[PDB]
Amino acid sequence: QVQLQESGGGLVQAGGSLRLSCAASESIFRMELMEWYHQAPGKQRELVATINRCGSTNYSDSVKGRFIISSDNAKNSVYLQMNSLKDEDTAVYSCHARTWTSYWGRGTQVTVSS
Amino acid sequence: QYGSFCTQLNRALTGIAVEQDKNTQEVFAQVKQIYKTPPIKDFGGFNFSQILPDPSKPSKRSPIEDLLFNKVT
Amino acid sequence: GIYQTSNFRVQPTESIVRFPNITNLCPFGEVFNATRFASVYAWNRKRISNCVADYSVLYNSASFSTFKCYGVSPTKLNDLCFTNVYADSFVIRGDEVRQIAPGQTGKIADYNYKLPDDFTGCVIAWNSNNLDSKVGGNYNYLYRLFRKSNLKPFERDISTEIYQAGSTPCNGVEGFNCYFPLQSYGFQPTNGVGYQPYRVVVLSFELLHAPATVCGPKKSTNLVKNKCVNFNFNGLTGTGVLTESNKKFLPFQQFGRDIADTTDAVRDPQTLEILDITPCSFGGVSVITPGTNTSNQVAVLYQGVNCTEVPVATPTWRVYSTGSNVFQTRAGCLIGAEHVNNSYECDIPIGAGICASYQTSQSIIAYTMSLGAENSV
Amino acid sequence: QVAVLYQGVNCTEVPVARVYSTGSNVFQTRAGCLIGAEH
Amino acid sequence: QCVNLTTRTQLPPAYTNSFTRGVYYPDKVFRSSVLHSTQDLFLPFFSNVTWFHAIHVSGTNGTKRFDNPVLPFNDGVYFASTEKSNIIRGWIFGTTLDSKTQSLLIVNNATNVVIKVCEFQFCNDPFLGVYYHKNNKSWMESEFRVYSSANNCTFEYVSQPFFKNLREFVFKNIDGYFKIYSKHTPINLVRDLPQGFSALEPLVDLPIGINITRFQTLLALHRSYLTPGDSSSGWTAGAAAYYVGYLQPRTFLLKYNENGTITDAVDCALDPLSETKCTLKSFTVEK
Amino acid sequence: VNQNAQALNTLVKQLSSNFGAISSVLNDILSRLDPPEAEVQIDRLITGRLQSLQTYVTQQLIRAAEIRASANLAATKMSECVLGQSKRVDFCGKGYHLM
Amino acid sequence: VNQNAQALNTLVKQLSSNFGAISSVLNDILSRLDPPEAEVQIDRLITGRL
Ligand SMILES: *[C@@H]1O[C@H](CO)[C@@H](O[C@@H]2O[C@H](CO)[C@@H](O)[C@H](O)[C@H]2NC(C)=O)[C@H](O)[C@H]1NC(C)=O
Ligand SMILES: *[C@@H]1O[C@H](CO)[C@@H](O)[C@H](O)[C@H]1NC(C)=O
Ligand SMILES: *[C@@H]1O[C@H](CO)[C@@H](O)[C@H](O)[C@H]1NC(C)=O
Ligand SMILES: *[C@@H]1O[C@H](CO)[C@@H](O)[C@H](O)[C@H]1NC(C)=O
Ligand SMILES: *[C@@H]1O[C@H](CO)[C@@H](O)[C@H](O)[C@H]1NC(C)=O
Ligand SMILES: *[C@@H]1O[C@H](CO)[C@@H](O)[C@H](O)[C@H]1NC(C)=O
Ligand SMILES: *[C@@H]1O[C@H](CO)[C@@H](O)[C@H](O)[C@H]1NC(C)=O
Ligand SMILES: *[C@@H]1O[C@H](CO)[C@@H](O)[C@H](O)[C@H]1NC(C)=O
Ligand SMILES: *[C@@H]1O[C@H](CO)[C@@H](O)[C@H](O)[C@H]1NC(C)=O
Ligand SMILES: *[C@@H]1O[C@H](CO)[C@@H](O)[C@H](O)[C@H]1NC(C)=O
Ligand SMILES: *[C@@H]1O[C@H](CO)[C@@H](O)[C@H](O)[C@H]1NC(C)=O
Repeated sequence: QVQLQESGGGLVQAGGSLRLSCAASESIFRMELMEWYHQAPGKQRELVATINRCGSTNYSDSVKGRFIISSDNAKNSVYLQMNSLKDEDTAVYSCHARTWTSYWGRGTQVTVSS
Repeated sequence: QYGSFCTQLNRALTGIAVEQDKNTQEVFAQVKQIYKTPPIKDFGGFNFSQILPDPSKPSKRSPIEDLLFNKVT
Repeated sequence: GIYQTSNFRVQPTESIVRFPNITNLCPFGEVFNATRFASVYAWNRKRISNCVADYSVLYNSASFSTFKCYGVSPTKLNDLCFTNVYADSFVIRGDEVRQIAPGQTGKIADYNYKLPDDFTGCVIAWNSNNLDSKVGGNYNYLYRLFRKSNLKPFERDISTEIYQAGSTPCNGVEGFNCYFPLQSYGFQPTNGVGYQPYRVVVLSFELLHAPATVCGPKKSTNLVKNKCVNFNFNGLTGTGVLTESNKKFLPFQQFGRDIADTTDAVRDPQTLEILDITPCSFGGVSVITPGTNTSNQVAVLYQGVNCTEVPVATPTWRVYSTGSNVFQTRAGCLIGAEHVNNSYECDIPIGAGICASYQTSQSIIAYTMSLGAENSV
Repeated sequence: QVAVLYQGVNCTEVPVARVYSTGSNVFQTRAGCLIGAEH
Repeated sequence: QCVNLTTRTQLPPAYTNSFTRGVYYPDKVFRSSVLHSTQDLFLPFFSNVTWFHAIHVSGTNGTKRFDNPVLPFNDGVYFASTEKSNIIRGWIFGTTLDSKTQSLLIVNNATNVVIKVCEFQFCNDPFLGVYYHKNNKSWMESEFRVYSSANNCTFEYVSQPFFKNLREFVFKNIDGYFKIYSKHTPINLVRDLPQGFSALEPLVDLPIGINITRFQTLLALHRSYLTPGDSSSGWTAGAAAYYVGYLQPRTFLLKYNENGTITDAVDCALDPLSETKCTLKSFTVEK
Repeated sequence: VNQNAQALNTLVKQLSSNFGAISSVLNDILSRLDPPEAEVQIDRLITGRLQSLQTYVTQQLIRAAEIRASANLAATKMSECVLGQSKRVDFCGKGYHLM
Repeated sequence: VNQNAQALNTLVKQLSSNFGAISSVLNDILSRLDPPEAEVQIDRLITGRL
């Protein structure tokens, strides 16, 4: 089984609403760190939002005000809602986790039409 | 009833104890006399205060000796 | 040369006893004098606590056929203390009295009373022919003869379901391969001695690290401090010097261990005070001597010990021995040698820069070793 | 972060052998199976 | 006697963690400045602990219920309660919780806490009625609606009559002995137990010697059963709560301070780093 | 230093094992039982403690031999590299030795 | 020379101990007991001497 699978990618016009949802088989709670990475074409990977085990939440400067990362403790996963989409937000999104060894997921290529 | 099994253990430990002091004596007692540097430090510009004894400290040690002594717990 | 001859140790000058404040009498008469004893499968349970118990009376009462004990000699039982006592009783034939002992297999042993292999305690059995036997037969005592599996140690089985010996389900109805769960005992005086009624009582002790409640008959002594004394606190014994310790014991704590095999601290049972435990004293004895060719006077060294206590450390070359200068050194105290200011090359090493030699009030003299003649370039 | 090393075993029985958590950089060496480090 | 509950509704159970929570002194001894490894039933680090709201609120308007299901008792239960109005008032233990077999009753009351070991006849919904505002004046009036009949009261203990707070409890039933470990700690703004480290000391050892398999909880019925009042019958709409944990056989490395109080410990069987720490008998490992 | 300390500590820790007996403390066995089984337990305790002592002594002897070899090398270095000028390369530090 | 001689002497001296057995002489034990417990005694002696 894929220990962490991501879902929610696709095409969308600018200014829409979207919710990236990546779920992991293991408990999201002993994992101690959830994070999201998206890489623009021709650019390096960058961090989007991090949520530690304690509950501290951080967002990148181009992420504040619109993107909010959340994790419901009913179905073990982490949620990330996008809104007011702009064209350079188009990238390949991947959510990262690290209990004591790096884990990675694939897919979720978002395109912003403008 | 186990005989004299104790005596050899005591003897071996005593032998190790003597061997340690023998090692120290052999490795350091290499000079039959004691010398002292003259109070004048005129050595053509060569400085040895780092390795020479320091009378100021309570233990007559060089600063390097102090560092090494404090390092090992 | 210098020779290690033997070792010394301070002898314990006193023995003290401190036991709890309980002054109740344990009810052995109830358990042993009960007119009616339980069945084998069910037996009975009666905890005993918060009382003094005299086991000597039970031992020498001579009214018990068997008095075997496991894990403890019956004679010393008065000395020991326990947290609590569990007492169980039932009736068993004379033949089956053997099956009580642990590590043994038997119908009673496997289906009625299983004892743990590491069981501590004693079992008391004596005939009850004139009590539990009737002319018409005492059938009130039940016999379990078939069970699905062997019972766990110290486990009571009361279910009276009809076990299915064959494939047919009994469904609570007797018949083929369905038998009565608890057979009866044919207790009649006509039966033989091996079939005579025997009343069996088993006593199990709990030697656990907890406050005791069933301490035997003993008297509490007084606390003497700052001396080598044999101590016996709540059953645990030892020998050492006890002082006032500042360790903040928690209210649920009793003992104190730092290296996991020494009880360095303990709490008095009567007065809830904490006191540390230290071994009295010990050390090796070494004899300093020149060759017998030279002379016969010798000097002794008590290694690694304060020599304030060495007079109290038959040969007994101490006490009255005052020497001339019983002076402490890092190795200990030197007896029979004279301290000298003049320094010489070492010949008889002692330790920490102290050297002794024989030369012309005592013949043997000690001094600080000289590294050699001084020079100056 | 730490990396575990199994001595002299093929990187095939290590899953059925602190969960392994499936195949994530299961790089195999002569010393054995190495887990949690990139080559 | 026992009265029924009217509105039930449902809400999916929630979860939370118990990171470094629920550690108790294994034995009764003193140590100092020495780390020591033990082996006893502990709550595993980072465990999924179930969450129950004392008031099962369907809507903050006043639709309420009690979240008091019967729960298993498997080799121990970790119990803790954060609250502000003493909603929790006791628990019942046993196998079938009926008059057939003996059961243990331990209940806190507006007068005194009571401990009984009898063959009670428990109803489906045992509770403690509260009439805080039911009468004309504002005063505390309780109600006993736990069981119907009690028989064979083998053991009895009673006490003398008498800003969220956590009250951790650890129960363990071995060798016919019941063990209780507790601790009090002030706290604030904690929807879930906060993180940290605390030690649970023993409270009482108690020789019931019966069989326990399942257990439930006793709550304070702040409302009435016929017609409580306007609305918001439960206090603070289910803010009062408690959590359940299950201890498992593990191996821990306790560290004692100079004062003899346990300060930190590790779980030898959680991650390879902790395994290394346990093997090396230290809290720090070099390259 | 650490190896010596750890060996000593391990030797001390061996005092708490049972070696198949019923209690690791001698005094309790003596105070609990009679001679005819007291010796039955004490023999096992004695065997275990003796064999642990034997292991410790052997390990200490080997360590002492190694330390003696190191000390002999140090003494030769003292004699040659310090009291004079030695032509042996890499014996008194990398490069040509001066003092 | 003294160390070698003393070690040999200590070795030969150990033959007189009992190691918890009845006696330190094989023949006397063999000459007085039947095999079932003679085996036990020889077992103790073998352990000690080994
Ligand atoms: C030898 O070296 C020492 C330093 O290793 C010199 O001591 C220094 O002296 C200056 C001025 O006299 C001070 O400012 C420094 O703080 C001193 N350093 C130390 C470590 O004490 C010393 O003067 C030198 N002597 C000669 C003759 O060169
Ligand atoms: C742990 O709790 C989460 C709730 O956040 C739940 O989704 C998950 O199924 C639980 N896992 C286990 C093993 O109980
Ligand atoms: C019990 O202790 C109290 C005070 O500690 C003492 O007065 C009393 O005499 C003790 N009981 C007995 C029987 O000595
Ligand atoms: C039973 O009680 C009597 C007197 O009450 C006593 O003399 C007798 O010793 C008791 N039985 C036993 C076995 O001790
Ligand atoms: C031992 O004593 C004898 C007799 O006094 C003497 O001849 C001999 O020289 C002595 N040995 C030494 C080493 O002084
Ligand atoms: C032990 O000897 C020291 C001297 O180093 C002395 O100060 C101390 O009082 C002595 N203690 C006792 C109990 O005699
Ligand atoms: C050595 O001389 C000093 C005086 O300088 C004196 O105090 C001390 O007692 C003397 N010691 C001996 C052993 O003669
Ligand atoms: C592991 O198994 C594969 C299966 O074919 C084999 O090719 C490979 O050589 C094996 N590795 C080792 C180290 O035996
Ligand atoms: C190293 O380079 C080779 C190409 O020369 C490539 O096939 C291989 O995958 C590289 N190794 C890694 C770990 O990227
Ligand atoms: C419990 O009490 C009832 C009567 O209240 C009685 O019938 C029953 O036998 C008793 N059982 C026990 C075990 O005491
Ligand atoms: C506890 O009760 C259960 C019935 O729910 C039973 O199966 C089990 O054997 C009992 N345990 C003991 C130790 O009697």
